[PDB]
Formats: sequence, structure tokens, C-alpha cells
Amino acid sequence: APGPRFLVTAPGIIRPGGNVTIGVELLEHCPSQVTVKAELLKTASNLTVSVLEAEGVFEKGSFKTLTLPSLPLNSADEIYELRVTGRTQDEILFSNSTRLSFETKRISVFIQTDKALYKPKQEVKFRIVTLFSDFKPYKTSLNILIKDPKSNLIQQWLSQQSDLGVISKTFQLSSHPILGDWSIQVQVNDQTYYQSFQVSEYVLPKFEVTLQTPLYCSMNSKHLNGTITAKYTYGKPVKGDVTLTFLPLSFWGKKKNITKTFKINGSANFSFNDEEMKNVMDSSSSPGPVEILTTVTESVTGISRNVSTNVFFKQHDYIIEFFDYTTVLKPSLNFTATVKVTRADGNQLTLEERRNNVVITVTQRNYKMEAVQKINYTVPQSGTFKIEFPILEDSSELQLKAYFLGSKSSMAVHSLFKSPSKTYIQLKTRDENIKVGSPFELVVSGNKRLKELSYMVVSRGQLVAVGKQNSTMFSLTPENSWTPKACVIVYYIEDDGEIISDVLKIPVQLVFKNKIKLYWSKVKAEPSEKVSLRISVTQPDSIVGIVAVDKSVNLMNASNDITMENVVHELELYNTGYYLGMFMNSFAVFQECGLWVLTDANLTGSSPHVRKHFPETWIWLDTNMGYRIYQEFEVTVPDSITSWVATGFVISEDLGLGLTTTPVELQAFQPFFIFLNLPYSVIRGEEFALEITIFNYLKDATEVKVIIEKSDKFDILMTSNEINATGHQQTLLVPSEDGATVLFPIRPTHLGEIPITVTALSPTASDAVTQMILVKAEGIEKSYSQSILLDLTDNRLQSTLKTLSFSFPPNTVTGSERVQITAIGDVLGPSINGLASLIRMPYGCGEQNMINFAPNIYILDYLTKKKQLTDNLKEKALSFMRQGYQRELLYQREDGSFSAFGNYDPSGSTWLSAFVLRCFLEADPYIDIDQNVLHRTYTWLKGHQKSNGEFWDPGRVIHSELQGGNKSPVTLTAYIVTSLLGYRKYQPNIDVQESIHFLESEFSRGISDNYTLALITYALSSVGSPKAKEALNMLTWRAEQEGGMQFWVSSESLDIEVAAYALLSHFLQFQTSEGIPIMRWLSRQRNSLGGFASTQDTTVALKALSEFAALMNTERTNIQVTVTGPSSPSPVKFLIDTHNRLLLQTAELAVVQPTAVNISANGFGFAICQLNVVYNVK
Ligand SMILES: *[C@@H]1O[C@H](CO)[C@@H](O[C@@H]2O[C@H](CO)[C@@H](O)[C@H](O)[C@H]2NC(C)=O)[C@H](O)[C@H]1NC(C)=O
Ligand SMILES: *[C@@H]1O[C@H](CO)[C@@H](O[C@@H]2O[C@H](CO)[C@@H](O)[C@H](O)[C@H]2NC(C)=O)[C@H](O)[C@H]1NC(C)=O
Ligand SMILES: *[C@@H]1O[C@H](CO)[C@@H](O[C@@H]2O[C@H](CO)[C@@H](O)[C@H](O)[C@H]2NC(C)=O)[C@H](O)[C@H]1NC(C)=O
Ligand SMILES: *[C@@H]1O[C@H](CO)[C@@H](O[C@@H]2O[C@H](CO)[C@@H](O)[C@H](O)[C@H]2NC(C)=O)[C@H](O)[C@H]1NC(C)=O
Ligand SMILES: *[C@@H]1O[C@H](CO)[C@@H](O)[C@H](O)[C@H]1NC(C)=O
Ligand SMILES: *[C@@H]1O[C@H](CO)[C@@H](O)[C@H](O)[C@H]1NC(C)=O
Ligand SMILES: *[C@@H]1O[C@H](CO)[C@@H](O)[C@H](O)[C@H]1NC(C)=O
Ligand SMILES: *[C@@H]1O[C@H](CO)[C@@H](O)[C@H](O)[C@H]1NC(C)=O
Ligand SMILES: *[C@@H]1O[C@H](CO)[C@@H](O)[C@H](O)[C@H]1NC(C)=O
Ligand SMILES: *[C@@H]1O[C@H](CO)[C@@H](O)[C@H](O)[C@H]1NC(C)=O
Ligand SMILES: *[C@@H]1O[C@H](CO)[C@@H](O)[C@H](O)[C@H]1NC(C)=O
Repeated sequence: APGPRFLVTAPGIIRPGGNVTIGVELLEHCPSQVTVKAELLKTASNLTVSVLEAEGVFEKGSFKTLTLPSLPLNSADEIYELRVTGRTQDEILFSNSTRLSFETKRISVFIQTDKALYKPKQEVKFRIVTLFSDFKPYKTSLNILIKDPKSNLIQQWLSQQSDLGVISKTFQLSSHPILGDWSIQVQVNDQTYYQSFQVSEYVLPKFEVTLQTPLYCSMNSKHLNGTITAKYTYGKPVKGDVTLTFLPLSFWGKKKNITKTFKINGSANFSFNDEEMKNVMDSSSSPGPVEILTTVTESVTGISRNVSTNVFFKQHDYIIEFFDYTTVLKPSLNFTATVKVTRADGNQLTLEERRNNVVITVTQRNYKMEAVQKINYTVPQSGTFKIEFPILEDSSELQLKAYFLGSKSSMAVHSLFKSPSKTYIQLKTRDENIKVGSPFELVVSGNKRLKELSYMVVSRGQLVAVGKQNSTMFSLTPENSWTPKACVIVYYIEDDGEIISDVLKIPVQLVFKNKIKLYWSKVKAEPSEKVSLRISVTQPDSIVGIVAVDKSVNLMNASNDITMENVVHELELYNTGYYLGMFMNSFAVFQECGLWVLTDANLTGSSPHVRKHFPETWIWLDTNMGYRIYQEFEVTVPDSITSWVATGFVISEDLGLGLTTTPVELQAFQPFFIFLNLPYSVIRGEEFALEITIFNYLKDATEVKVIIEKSDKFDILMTSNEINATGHQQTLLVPSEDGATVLFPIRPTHLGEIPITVTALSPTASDAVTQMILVKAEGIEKSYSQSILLDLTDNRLQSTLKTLSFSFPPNTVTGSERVQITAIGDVLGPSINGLASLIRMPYGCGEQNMINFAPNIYILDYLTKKKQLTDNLKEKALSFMRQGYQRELLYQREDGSFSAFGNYDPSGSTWLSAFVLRCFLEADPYIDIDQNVLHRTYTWLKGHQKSNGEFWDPGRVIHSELQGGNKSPVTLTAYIVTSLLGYRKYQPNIDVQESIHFLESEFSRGISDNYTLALITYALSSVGSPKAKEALNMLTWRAEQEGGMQFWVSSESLDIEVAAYALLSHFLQFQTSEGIPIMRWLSRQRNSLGGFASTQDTTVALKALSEFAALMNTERTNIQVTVTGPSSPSPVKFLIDTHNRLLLQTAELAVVQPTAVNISANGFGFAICQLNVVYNVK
């Protein structure tokens, strides 16, 4: 019985925590019972170890799954092989294997902060939510790390435990923190996940602008219309002015723009006629998009808010758009498509235009004979209509062209399925919206009589369903693992053994089995009124996280909450990319979502309430329900006149994660209130005009007396009638449903936060508000920072005492002085995750071989000296060194010189041979380097030395940035001396004394250039010359120092070169404590771009960073730092061990003139203490 026997489909990817499910189908020509064993093998260091395995017995004519056990989540990117072996009772039947791609995303995490914009002296409250792939809660140990934009580790929590996946943590910011995008990192299992939140100086806006405009606009349209809605947070309309800039984005023309300035009361309509886009199509061939910018200024405060939208311009009045069409042509089957014909402005299509028929031209070409057919179709009321036309059997390319009233659309389908029997099937879906649990219908059509169909459903690179359907139409029920995109592959085998298949990719909308509903007790409430928030969940023993914030937090255009969009983005992150194969007849159709097939089937009169409490985050609740499905939490409404927006999430062990469908709003509003137009920061002594806006929303115009309370922290400039208080009260008239503004000149006289109490009294109502102004100090801000390294790596000494002093300038503004002291146990280095991307194959020419070779050596030396090198990366690294060493040894000539092309170039380069000697000398503890090659390079470099010691280059260097290091011969001598000066390991008799005398003479005449000076300093520090100290001192004199920063800026990569060379000069002269600002400059010049830029400064920078780590390579740290002195009445103690070695611990000291501290370190290791002084001058 010849024919097909088996068909085994296994996915080509593997993720940790996901079961590798394969599908086995046994056919008519196979025996009764076939035992299928699937093995997973890990290939490390040319050892293949069977990690996971499973076995099963399958019967003839049955389609079942063989499921492997789950991979552990601790695994990494190793070589994985899947081997499938199907056996009979006395003989094997198939035995094959493949490679598997690895995906690093194993679990889901959500970092929810209460807001994304934070003021200084605030508190960040956040939750870490750890879930599985099927959104069940995950219990694990993890680390939380909060860092500044300068990437110093400021806060950390080590080995926290998650109670049902939710971790609630808080973090108090400093008084003056580093402004910018702070980062929260979670190191769960072996993966780091990031979440950025901004810390800046901002004032919360009290209203929002929405701009309702059509997305498209026709050129033949007479008017472009739109609506502007400026609305307060508490729901009242905004009375103000609008400036409207209609600006074409044509870069060919000028900045011509229509401007329209008018008035707005809540909502306002605008329209532009053709005399307002007459400058627009003058400026624009095809027209580009235009920008409509709205600036609304509130007429009582002057606070302006601007929004912008983009409008695309279409040349025709109607747009004809297509969907629901197969991307692969199927011969002898009906092509179906759905057409939306809509107007440009988005309005409904009129009954007059419905009489015009859409002319659709089909063009089937055998790519060269073509068949062209024009069909007329009617248009419905909604404008969405389906077309269906047959396809001829020889058609290879289909061209569709639709015309309607001059509007044209066209596309072409070129992908043709080829079959020897010319038998094809088509799988189509009828439901536009597919959800989880709702069954959806599938229709299978074919040009011939169909056999028993077999369907396989694959989602997230995992085969999640199998089965056999005999009917040509069947219903399938999606599950939670099908999200977001599912492959339904429907196939059957003909009598000659040919597989006939179709693959349908469908988006599956995720529904949640767990539901959480939030209800306020009231829709509208007053401030300081007790309301109740009711939480209703689906299941008991659930943990509920509730956030309820100000609406202006949502109006800050930044949010870090857990919503449906983040869940959809994480589900799209679960989806992966796929690769290609050899495409026998349908294996591309199989591999459309990553499937690898094994088969043989192809062969042959009261005081007002004083409003003081103004928070931005009202409710930050983290509770456990226990036995309750609903709970009522009683809260007090704060004093902010706004709307409070509440959302939340629920986590249960049975159902998983659940989210609120809509945010629920509570309106905190009173009809008579006070608004203070305040900036964030005022300087002390400056007279600023406080703007008090009395908002009256009653039905009558009221005479309001505004009374500001006296304080000793500020002065009111204008006087009052009485002598008890100056500027005590003012009188004004506020209209009904409007606001009025009164100015008060205020001169603050004290630093810090100052309270202002404003009381508005009317015969109808009253209000009182107490608000904080942050008053800073006048003058110009200056910063000083001094760093001291305390070294305890030697076990002879145990206590080290150092002194740090600073004297203030005499023109310092009093009260502006701030003294901080930070202690760290280790420096911030390059991150290992990006540096693993910096290791590569040595390829190309010899200079390209060095470009792909040398940073691998210096990165391997750096993580060898930092003790963070994994074994697989190590074996890959030394494999790269061996192959790069062989590729560089291909380019060695007969005289020992090296070049880019080897023997093809006429003369070799001295600089490239020096680079060869330096890289091969560094690589010699790691790989085996032949000493005759190194001796030949010594003799060829020594043969190019003159009598004075000056060296000369007869060769050529192709690359610019390799030759960009200063072609003057003094740099050549210094580079060849610092490359030849590592050669003392083998023999120590190197006579470069004439060259050292030449470099000392070149230093003695006086150097203007700067890289050259750093190279002379490194050479003289390496030989231990007496002129090295003067050169390093004058190079430190040439350095720019600011903010604990020492660097060199060239007036014309080279800055990193001079910083690393002077750093190695400081290390070789035992001035380790002075290299710390340069080391911080090296730490800061690599944060935004991963590793180090280019290669030539990358090598020297990682050499200096590994040379620091080799000097302080003690893995045990137990350092106690005690800070005493006149500036500290209590001794400040920092404890540094191996866990908090990266923690930048900080402490604040009193202001004593002059500021002097004594820092005593006791223990073992090394520590760095930095004294920072911030002062304002006049
Ligand atoms: C866009 O706004 C303009 C505002 O002028 C509208 O033009 C007016 O339309 C009404 C109703 O047809 C006429 O009675 C007026 O005489 C028109 N005013 C003019 C031309 O200045 C226009 O209809 C609006 N278009 C849309 C699509 O809403
Ligand atoms: C719209 O165009 C006008 C010019 O027709 C711009 O007005 C000038 O703008 C510049 C830059 O702000 C000012 O320096 C001039 O004093 C303005 N003069 C006039 C005559 O208005 C206007 O700024 C444009 N609007 C936008 C937002 O692009
Ligand atoms: C070598 O680097 C130093 C920086 O340390 C350069 O000196 C700076 O020159 C600029 C531009 O005129 C000044 O604004 C700085 O004040 C200087 N800083 C210091 C620390 O002196 C110097 O110019 C560089 N040399 C060359 C040849 O580029
Ligand atoms: C801080 O360090 C200084 C310098 O070590 C200490 O200086 C003292 O100076 C007086 C001068 O008469 C000597 O008599 C002391 O013996 C010194 N003490 C030493 C050397 O430790 C100073 O006392 C230290 N104390 C504080 C808290 O500032
Ligand atoms: C893997 O199989 C086990 C065994 O039943 C099951 O509990 C687990 O949920 C499966 N995991 C996935 C991701 O399907
Ligand atoms: C299994 O491996 C062999 C050896 O390369 C190969 O010839 C064959 O095509 C593979 N597949 C099957 C189904 O035997
Ligand atoms: C703006 O146009 C809409 C659409 O007809 C209309 O309902 C609304 O009243 C208009 N607003 C103003 C202020 O004219
Ligand atoms: C609004 O205007 C200010 C001041 O020019 C500008 O800083 C801000 O970016 C603008 N915002 C928008 C959304 O255009
Ligand atoms: C294609 O559509 C026409 C018109 O409804 C119908 O007669 C024909 O049977 C269809 N063919 C297939 C294969 O569905
Ligand atoms: C479509 O309408 C045009 C114009 O009336 C006519 O010339 C053409 O023959 C029509 N085509 C069909 C298929 O009815
Ligand atoms: C599938 O349906 C056909 C048509 O009725 C029938 O002949 C065949 O036996 C069915 N196969 C199975 C396995 O039910």
C-alpha cells in the first residue's frame, strides 16, 4: 500500500514557560500503533544534553497532540534542537530533528505608577504586577531598582515576594532631585523590565481642549469645518479666546498660515473657504498634510492651552477603500472583497450619488496574456458592500481597479499558489469581531469534492488546537491562549498524496473572565464631603488595586496605568516573526506562522471651610477581598475643584487579571470658589502679581470681598485703609456663571514653602483657600563637587580617614546653601545587555577584522575583571578570538608587517602593526599567540626607527576613524611606544630610551595638541619617567571641571580617547583618587547609546574601566563610612556590602561656614564619597 503515512507538525520557536506542543496525524498507509518520542536537546560547548522529553502512542486515523513538558523560566539563549522519532513495534518509521529559535519574553509584567509627571518633594506610589502567559498571577523573587536620568542607583529592594502577583511600593523623592525621565527597573528571574516616569516642574491645567475635525478634506470641498471644545475639569464651560493657525506643512513653500482669532464659550465652530486654502495649494503634485493648531486662552486667568491636529488632503471627493481580501490568489475559486466608498468629510453618502454605479475592472494576467472585465455595482446606504467574482484557472496576477464619480482606487494581488493537480481550497471567516468564548463560523470552499478536513490552530508560535472536521463549514471556540492572532490551517490529502492546505490569520479580541466594577456614591459632590467608593468583583479571594487621581493628571498627556492598550501591546509583544525555507509546494503556507512539518506526503454668617488639601493622587488602594465579592470604602473628598477619575484592576488565582472597562468620574464642585493663578517657583525678593480669580456659578452677580491673610513670610505691597494690616482686603463684582480677577502684589521674603490664605466673602456664599508657594532664592546657581576614594583593598590597613573642605564665596545668597554627601561602593559601568550585542563575528578586510575583533577583546577583559561573564558568552567570545586571530594571521606578510589586504599592498603600516601587537598582547592570557609573529612585529617596528627615536609610517590605512587619530609623527611615536611597552612580559630588555628622550623633548618644547599630550602622558607614566608628573598635572590644569566632572573638549571620540588615556595615566602614577571625575565622565558618556561609540575610543575606554576593576578586584565588601565634623552634629553612617554596592546613598548636612567633614572608612573593599555643595551667588 504505497502512499502517505504520517504528518507531524512542530513549531519552530520555543519560549520558557510555554509547552512545546507538536501535532501528529497518522494516515491510511501507516501501521496500527506508532510510538512518537519528542526530545529537546540543548547544545552547549559541543555537548548535546537531553533536557526535556515526552512519549505517546498514537493510533491510525487519529489526529492528536504530543505535548512536551514546560521549559523552566531560568533558561537562556542556547542552541535548542527538537528531535522527533516515530517508531513501530519492530522498526523505526521516521527520525528527524531541527533547530529552534529562542524568544526571551516568557512572562508579562506591568508597572503602574499613580501618575507619570511628578513634582519635587513628592511621593511615587507604584505596583509591580507579574503574570504568566495566560495571565494567572506569578509568585517569584525579584529586585526593584529606581534610578535617575544619570542612571545612578538611588533606591533598591532586593528579593521581594509577590502576594498574588501584586507588589505595592512607595518611594519618596528628594527636595531637589535630578529632573528628567527616571527609570523603574524590575529584575525578575533573569530579565530586566523598564518603566520611565518623568520628574519635572509643572503646574496642573484646569481645562482641556478638544479639536473635532475630519481626518480628510477634498480639494473640491468648498468649506473645511470643525469644532473646538474647551472644557474645565469640573464640567463647566470655558469662556475665553481662541487663536487658530491653519498651517500647510509644505517644505517647498514658505510659512504662509491662516490665522483666525475669535471668542469661545464652551464650544465654537470654525470654517475655512477656498480663499483660505488658496495659499495652501499654491504652496503644494500631490498635496501634503496640513496642521491645525488651536491656542485657547482663558479670559480671566490668561492661562493658555494649545492642541494640534493633522488633516490630510485628498484630490477627489470620495475615498474608495478595500478590505477582507485574500493576499494569495487561488485559481478556480471566487475572489471576495469588501468596499467602503465614503465621502472626504466623513458625512453620509447622498441619495443622488447612490444612482451612480461603481465600475470595478478585474484584470487576470498569466504572468503574459490578460483578461479584462468591467462589472457595475450599486452602493448601499452605509457605503459598505461586498464584491465576489470568479477567477480563471490560468490566472497568476489579479489587478482590481474601482472607479466612482472620478474617484479611483487600485491594487494588485501577485502571490499565486501553484499545484500540480490544480486543486485548491479556500478558508474564510464570516465574523468581523472574534472574541474569546464566542464561537465563530468558518466556511471552506473548493473546486473539487472535499475529504475529511483537518484543522490546526496555532497562536503565539504554539500549536494550541487540533482536530478533524468532516463538514465544509464549522464553528470554533477561541480560548485565552489564542490571543492576539490565530492561524487556522485547514488541510487534507488527495489520493496521489498531495497536501492541500490554506492558512487563515485572524485577530482574536481578548475578553477577561474577571470583571471589576467601580461605583461612586454620588456623581456630583462638594469638597470635604464623605462619599463611598464601591468595588464589585467577580470572585472571592482576589486582590484589588484601585487608583483614583485628578483629571489634570490624565490631562498631562502622559499615563503609566494598566489599561487595555498596555495589555494589547503586551499580547502583540508575545507575537513573533518567522523565517523562510525551500518551498516544495505548500511549506510556505505552513511556515506563515512558524510551523515545521514532518511528512512523506509529497512523493509521486459663618466661617467658610478652609481648602488646604490638594493632592494629585487621591486613592491609592491595595486591598484583599477575602470572602467578599464587593466592598464599600468610605473616603473624604479633597479640596481640589476638579473631577476625580477612578480605575482599577483585580487579580484572582482562578480567573487571572481583570480590568475596569471605563474610568469612573466623581465631580468635586461647588458653585462659588477661588482659583489662585500660581507659578511653580518664585524667587525671593521679586514682586510678583498674585492673580486671585473668584469663580461664581450662581444665578446672580455678586459683590465679593477678597481678604488675604497676613503672614511674616511675604509682604503685600499695596496698602489698606486700616493700620492693623496692609493690603488686607479688596472689593470686586463677579458676574453670574463667570469669573473675575483681582491682582495682589506679593513680595516673598522667606525660602521654602509659604502658605497663602485667601477668603472670599459674599452675601450669598463664601470660600477660603490655603495654598503653598515654593519660594526659591535669587541669584545664579553654582555647584561644586569633590570626590574622595577611600581604599581598603589592602588587608594591612583597616581604617582610612580623609578630610573634605569647602569655603563659600563672600557673595553667596544667604539661605541658598545646600550641602549633600553621597557614598557609593562601586561605579556605574556599561550595561551587560547592550555589551552582549557589541560582540560580533570578525569579518571583512584586516581593518574591518580589527573593527570587529578588538572591542570583543576589551569587552571580554572588562567582564573578566568585573566578574559578570557567563559561560556561553565566554565560549562564543574565545571562539571569536580564535577566528579573528586566524583572519588577522591571513594578513601577515613576509617581513612581519600587517596591512588591510596583506601582500597586495606594497608597504605595510607601522600603526596597524602596533595595533596588531597591542591586541595580540592583550589576547595572550585568553588565547594562544605564537611568539614568532610577535617577534617579527617587534623587528619590523624597530627597523622603522630613526636615530633620534622618531618613527615614520610607510603604509596606508583605509578607514577614516582608524586614521582619525592625528597623523602627526609624534602621535605615531607615542602610539608605537604604548603598544611596544606591553612587551615586557616576555623579555624586559626593550631599548626605547631614545624614543622616551624624544617624547620628553617633544613635551619640553611645548604641546598645543591634546590627544598627543594624553598619549605622551600615558607613555611617560608607563615608563615611570620623572616628566610624567608635570605632564599629568598640566593636563589636569587643561581639563574642564564642572559638577564633579573632569573632561577635555576638542575645539576642532577623541574626548573619550583623552579621558581614558589620562585615566590610565592617573592609574599608573598611583593617583587613583583623582581619576574619579574622569571616571564619572566615562560613565556618563555611554548611557544614552548603550556601549561605547565607534571602536578606537571603545577599546581604550574599556581598557581604563577594566584597569580600575583590576586594582579594586576584592569581591568582599563590608565598609562602614562614618561622616563627622562641624557640619554634622551626629555622625552619618553608610553601610556598603556586596548587595548595595551600586547604591548611591545620600545624606544632607547642616550649613556651617566653612563646610568641612571627616570621612572614616572601616572594613574591606573600596568606597567613593562625593561632597556636593549647591549655592546661589548675587
Ligand atoms: C461650514 O460652515 C459654514 C459657515 O459659514 C457653512 O456655510 C453656511 O451654510 C449655511 C447652510 O447651507 C448657509 O445658509 C450659509 O449661507 C453658509 N455660510 C457661508 C457660505 O458663509 C457650511 O455649510 C458648513 N459646512 C459643513 C459641511 O458643515
Ligand atoms: C501666521 O502668519 C503670520 C504672518 O502672516 C505670522 O506672524 C508673524 O509671526 C512672526 C513669528 O511669530 C512674528 O515675529 C511676526 O511679528 C508676526 N507678524 C505678523 C504680521 O503677524 C504668524 O506668527 C503665523 N502664525 C503661526 C503660528 O505660524
Ligand atoms: C584640550 O581640551 C581642553 C578642555 O579641557 C580645551 O580647553 C578648552 O577650550 C575651550 C574653547 O575655547 C574653552 O571654552 C575651555 O574653557 C577650555 N577648557 C579648559 C579645561 O581649558 C583645549 O582647547 C583642548 N585643546 C585643543 C587643541 O583642542
Ligand atoms: C577632623 O580631622 C582633623 C584632621 O585630622 C582633626 O584635626 C585635629 O586637629 C587638632 C589641632 O589642634 C589636633 O589637636 C587633633 O589631634 C586633630 N585630630 C586628628 C588628627 O584626628 C579633627 O579633630 C577631626 N575632627 C572633626 C570631628 O572635625
Ligand atoms: C503545560 O502542561 C501542563 C500540564 O497539564 C499545564 O498545567 C500547563 O498549563 C501547560 N502550559 C501551557 C502554557 O499550556
Ligand atoms: C530527515 O533527515 C534526512 C537526512 O538529511 C533528510 O534527507 C530527510 O529529508 C529528512 N526528512 C524526512 C521526512 O525524512
Ligand atoms: C456647530 O455645528 C453643529 C452641527 O450642526 C451644530 O449642532 C452646533 O450648534 C454648531 N455650534 C455653533 C456654536 O454654532
Ligand atoms: C504650546 O505652546 C508652548 C509655548 O510655545 C510650547 O512650549 C508647547 O510645546 C505647545 N504645545 C503644543 C501641544 O503645541
Ligand atoms: C461564485 O459566485 C457565483 C455567483 O454567486 C456562484 O454562482 C458560484 O457558484 C460561486 N462559485 C464558488 C466556487 O463559490
Ligand atoms: C456599466 O455602465 C456603463 C455606463 O452605463 C455601460 O457602458 C457598461 O456597459 C455597464 N457595464 C455592465 C457590466 O453593465
Ligand atoms: C464524512 O461525510 C461523508 C459524506 O456524508 C461520509 O461519506 C463519510 O463517511 C464521513 N466521514 C466520517 C469520518 O464521518
